[PDB]
Amino acid sequence: MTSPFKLPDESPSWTEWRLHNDETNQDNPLGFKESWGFGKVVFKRYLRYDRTEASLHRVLGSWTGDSVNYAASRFFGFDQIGCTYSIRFRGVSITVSGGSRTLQHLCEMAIRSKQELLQLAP
Amino acid sequence: MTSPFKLPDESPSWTEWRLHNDETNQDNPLGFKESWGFGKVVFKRYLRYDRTEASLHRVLGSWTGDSVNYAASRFFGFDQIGCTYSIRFRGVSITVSGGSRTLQHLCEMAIRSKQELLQLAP
RNA sequence: CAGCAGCAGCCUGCUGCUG
RNA sequence: CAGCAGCAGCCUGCUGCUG
Repeated sequence: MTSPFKLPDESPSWTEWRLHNDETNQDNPLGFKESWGFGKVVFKRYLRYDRTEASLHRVLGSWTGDSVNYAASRFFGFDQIGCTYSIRFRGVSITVSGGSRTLQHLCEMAIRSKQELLQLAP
Repeated sequence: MTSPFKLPDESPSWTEWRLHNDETNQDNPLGFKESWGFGKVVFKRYLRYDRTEASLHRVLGSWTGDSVNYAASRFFGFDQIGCTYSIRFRGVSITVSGGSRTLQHLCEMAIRSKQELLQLAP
């Protein structure tokens, strides 16, 4: 399957996660999780994120309106399907959802959501 | 029950809705729906919204971090409960969710979400 | 707009288990 | 971090019905 994502997954092993836990706290995780769902099919990423401007830039590059539309168009036809973006960081989940006919507006709200969550003050 | 909302519901009757439908389109609804959930209990509003600055100001006043905390604190105790804000406008739904311990950050993201959705270009 | 039903997903909270 | 299970809600899409 063609993913909407432009960067590889970065999930930590169980050992790396434990080590990070011993060293640090829910407000300073290794990163964030995000996902894109098109009908039944869901694509997921855990991406490292350290709250710098460099890191923000890098992770905002993990998908675009174009990469999402290319991935999503595989699943399209005459009938509308449900499409959903989710992101979770520091205890808060944001989900942006609606039909395929609205996908451009779902991307616009998804990217704005992602940016505001990742920049939310301590 | 004490609501998190500071303005009354504005749901249209079935007849008003039909009349509006005959006169206008999903991109020009009478307004938007939003809701706040605390554990099992959900509070809901349909609010008129006409995409002016005056109207934006008015509807952004429908809840505050304080009104949400007063309402939500009724349901609190030692264990965390789930808390959720949702808003739907013009085919797109945004939901912001997490545990009561995070409620201040849920409000901050909820209000930012609401503002961006209600201002999204045609 | 609202309520009801069938189907299909998704997210949140709680509890327990595994790695 | 990941997978599994019990419970409780929520949102999206499709289909049908009512007002």
